[PDB]
Amino acid sequence: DLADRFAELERRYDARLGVYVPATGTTAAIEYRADERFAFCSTFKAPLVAAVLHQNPLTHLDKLITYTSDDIRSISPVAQQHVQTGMTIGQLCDAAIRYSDGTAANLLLADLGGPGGGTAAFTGYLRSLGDTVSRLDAEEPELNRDPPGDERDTTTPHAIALVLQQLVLGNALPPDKRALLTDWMARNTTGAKRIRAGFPADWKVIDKTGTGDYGRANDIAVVWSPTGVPYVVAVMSDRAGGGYDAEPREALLAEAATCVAGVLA
Ligand SMILES: O=C(O)C[C@@H]1CC[C@H](NC(=O)Cc2cccs2)B(O)O1
Repeated sequence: DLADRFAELERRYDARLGVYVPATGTTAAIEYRADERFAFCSTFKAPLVAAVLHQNPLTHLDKLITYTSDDIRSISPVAQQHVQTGMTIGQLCDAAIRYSDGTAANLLLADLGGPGGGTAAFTGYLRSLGDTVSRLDAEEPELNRDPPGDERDTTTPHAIALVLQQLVLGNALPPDKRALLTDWMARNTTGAKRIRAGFPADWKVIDKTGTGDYGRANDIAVVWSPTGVPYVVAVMSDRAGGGYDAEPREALLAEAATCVAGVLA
């Protein structure tokens, strides 16, 4: 049973694995711990970009955001090199998705506005998509500090998969905006050893990764079959039994994805 093989992975990596592939017209759902909470980690940066796209005309992408060295409080591979010049909103969306840029994320949260530096607004966005489970309670990097059993800054594989489904493959965004989210995810630089590593070369993979404490490693993806048939793959993992500094394990996600591709191909 596919469920039994996921349990094999949990046992072998001493991990908790959560999987959701939504059903389609020609496939069953794949569900494993799909309604258990897992930390978002950097995965929220993809729907965050969708929020900003949703809320604004595309001309907003050209708005210049200036910030300081003092705004670099989290892993920010792009923003930390542009403190002198600032970055447009479009550049931040790019950085947030393609390089998990945590300062870009923080700036895009402030862009949504309102109490919580934008965290309330973000969660509200997910609520507008039908998601009553997910919650973002802090910015980077504090949103990573939540220990197991604290529901702050968590989602479920089921919730995040269905959010991604609506954003990339559904009608949550107008198709021009959707195209952007998709293109950015298609050119991600962080995802080569996760879901991408588990799918044959003839399948297309776009994704957004996340890594945190307690061995947290997530990847959410949209994949296209050699036929052009698209599916959403959400894979979430932690290794919390090893403590706050348990090693995150990309290969766990890669194996999970391989098992998923075996079912879908
Ligand atoms: O996209 C990825 O997979 C990596 C990305 C890096 C920035 C974010 N991590 C943090 O800010 C702190 C961290 C804890 C443990 C590792 S990095 B995010 O959650 O993950």
